[PDB]
Amino acid sequence: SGAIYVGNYRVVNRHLATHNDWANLVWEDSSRDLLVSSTTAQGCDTIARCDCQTGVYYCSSRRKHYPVSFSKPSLIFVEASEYYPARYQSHLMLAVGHSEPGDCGGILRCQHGVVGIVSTGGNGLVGFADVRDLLWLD
Ligand SMILES: NC(=O)[C@H]1CCCN(C(=O)Cc2cncnc2Cl)C1
Ligand SMILES: [Zn+2]
Repeated sequence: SGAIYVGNYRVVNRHLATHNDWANLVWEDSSRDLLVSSTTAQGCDTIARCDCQTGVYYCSSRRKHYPVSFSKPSLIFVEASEYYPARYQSHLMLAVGHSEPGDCGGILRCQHGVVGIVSTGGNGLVGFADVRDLLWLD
């Protein structure tokens, strides 16, 4: 679990969005595993606008933050789950690191701000949904 709170927006993994997120929907994209909903309160976070390929992410299954080197956002094949059929997920960045299903939503940050959130994993890999291209979040 986990979300980004920026301005009057809440960014979550689309597969973990609540009834309230869908009732206050701003934008969603199944191909990216992202959903953005509106909030009444002003958010705590700031978004990176950069091309960093190193950062630190929060791993809830270890209660720890880990440093990572990650690939540029790209189209990556993701196997079927209870939430999606087998498909290509776009704007996804991979890194070597630990992840379990409940780890989705953990923030990845660089020196400039929030880069993205955990969205995939397995076998010593972790995948992050990039949010740096969503300029309208600001
Ligand atoms: N973005 C998706 O399609 C995810 C939907 C939830 C299920 N997905 C996973 O990768 C679950 C997972 C498994 N093992 C280790 N880390 C993780 Cl995060 C895929
Ligand atoms: Zn950066």
